[PDB]
Amino acid sequence: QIRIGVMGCADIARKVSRAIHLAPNATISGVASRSLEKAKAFATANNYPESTKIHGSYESLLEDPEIDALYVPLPTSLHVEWAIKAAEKGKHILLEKPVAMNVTEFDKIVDACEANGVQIMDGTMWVHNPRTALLKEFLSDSERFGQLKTVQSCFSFAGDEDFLKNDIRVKPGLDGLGALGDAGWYAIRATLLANNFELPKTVTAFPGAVLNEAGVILSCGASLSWEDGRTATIYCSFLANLTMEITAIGTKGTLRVHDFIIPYKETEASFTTSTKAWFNDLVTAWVSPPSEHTVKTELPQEACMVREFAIKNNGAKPDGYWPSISRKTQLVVDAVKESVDKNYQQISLS
Amino acid sequence: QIRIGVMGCADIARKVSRAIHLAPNATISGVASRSLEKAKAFATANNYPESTKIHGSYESLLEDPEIDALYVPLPTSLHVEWAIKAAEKGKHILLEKPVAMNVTEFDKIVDACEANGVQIMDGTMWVHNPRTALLKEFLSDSERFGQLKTVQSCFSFAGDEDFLKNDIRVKPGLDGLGALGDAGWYAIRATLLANNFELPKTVTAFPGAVLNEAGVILSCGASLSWEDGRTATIYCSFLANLTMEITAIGTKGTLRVHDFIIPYKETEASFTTSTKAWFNDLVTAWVSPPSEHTVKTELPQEACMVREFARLVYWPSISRKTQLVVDAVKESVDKNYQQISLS
Repeated sequence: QIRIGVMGCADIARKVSRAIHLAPNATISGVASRSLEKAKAFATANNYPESTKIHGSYESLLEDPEIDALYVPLPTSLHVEWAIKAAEKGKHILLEKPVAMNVTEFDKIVDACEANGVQIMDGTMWVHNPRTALLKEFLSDSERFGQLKTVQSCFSFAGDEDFLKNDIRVKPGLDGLGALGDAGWYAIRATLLANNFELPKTVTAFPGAVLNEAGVILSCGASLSWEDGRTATIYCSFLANLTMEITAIGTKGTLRVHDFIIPYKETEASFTTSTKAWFNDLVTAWVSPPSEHTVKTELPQEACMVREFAIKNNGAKPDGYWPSISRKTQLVVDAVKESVDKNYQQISLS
Repeated sequence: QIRIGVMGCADIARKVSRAIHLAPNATISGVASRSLEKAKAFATANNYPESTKIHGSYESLLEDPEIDALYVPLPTSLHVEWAIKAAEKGKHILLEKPVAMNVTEFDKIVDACEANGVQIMDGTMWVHNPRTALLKEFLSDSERFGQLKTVQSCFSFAGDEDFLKNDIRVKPGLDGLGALGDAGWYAIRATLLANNFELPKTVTAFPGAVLNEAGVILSCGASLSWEDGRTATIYCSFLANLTMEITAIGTKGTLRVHDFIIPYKETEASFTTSTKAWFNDLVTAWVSPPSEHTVKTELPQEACMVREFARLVYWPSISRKTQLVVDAVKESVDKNYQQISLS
């Protein structure tokens, strides 16, 4: 029933197109490019239904009164103008990660959204995966996991030379946050989720961040601190074999997932779990190796995403949880970027 | 065949006596304690053979001349004394990790081993696991794994109440490097190992280290920078559930170890591997997920350690690198998480 337009014919749109009408309370009703040509091409390539209204401009798609909500895979640096213009037409927004170039810009967006009573949500797929509920459940269990001590997350991939010269992620004027915004993002969200959405008190990047000639981050890392003795580390890179880890350790347990951003298969999600582990009397064996658990997921996680995204009929307020999680993730992103610019200085989040 | 003396009746000597036992080119010959009281009970308790020279001092055992080498499981802070003193009696030392309370001290022990022409080697067991070769080998494959970018390592376990009150690992005067010396050591070692034995250039501790009231580290972490885009992180704790990971990320592959200090079973060791990968076209799945390799270890790693030590007539070098990294880390915490240059 909920009608979605696609603002921008980027590559990530194909996967989300499929999510939109694996639906099943949401549907593709419009697509827009800067070029009618390309929007035309995109719609047929991706088998969009005949009734899909096909726009040759962003402005034009915003203006179409038979679209409830937009999906916006636009470069990061377009978000502040175009998410705002869209809020302003009563479009609800599914905004791609990272949400903006900084938290000031993202506060504008959210304001516009509140102002118009629309829902905003960000592109983060993995948090809607049923596994994620199981992850949060384990981390909340005071006997299987206990009190949290550390969480370590990372995501890296090896961009080919074409990617390193050409992709929007290496360009300061589009996706200008680089590996931090594109991959660090996810490592930050996992550490925030593990920590019951509590912000850290301080952030400090690791020496040795790689920038490209244009000053844009190819790889970097950080520790976060809650001054509790809970801490976390993030790591991300454009220059190293695909790897995507969560490792989280508490007083009574340990949690591992190795495919946390994109599962191995869409059909399943597995995570590994270990509680009060130890050695036999002689330390020649562990008494019990970690347990592996796997969950059937009939509906892919991105489909769960639009699903939950898809008030207009019952008159509720928007759910502030989403923009709120998004602001927190973007704040850590800026602390990290600002610790590097300031030469690896400890950044207070007060 | 090689005649070994246990200087000190440590609970860890119980698994090393078995190491020695099973090591075919070595034999358990002497064992001292500070009281021949417990020396006799340790020897009985641990099924010692008849001919085992039971001594009631460290000195008693340093003069026995039918002993070529000593395993030394003494608290960290006794190393500097008893290790200079075993070498002047011209005995070869299997020294327990951490090697000493700082690198100054360990250089003093190494000198005295050279001066007297003897072999020193710390008791890091795991680097003698057979797994550890095909793995140095997997990380040397500039095609299956490529150029190294980062390596993450940690070790944590959960001290109960007694441990945190009574263990020698929380006493400043005893094993006073705490978690860094007892657990960080292993992570640091994996980090040097993976990087082909090269000191990083700087070391910086993560804010939020936990110290006890005596000022002993119960948890802490750090990053190491080699300044060419290679970095590493290490983490260790006495306050969190058992966890032992190595993760190394190269240009073309990734290696993962989840046991590593102490495998799950002594009779085998596993690790996970992945090279190029990759999603399908719709990023809807992984094109080849990582894969599991197991290796049969007919002989446990502590036993392979003793065998190797039983060399007769590098290790001090690697010991020093890791001790050095330990002190860098510690100096960083004490100087408020400042970066610390390793010359």
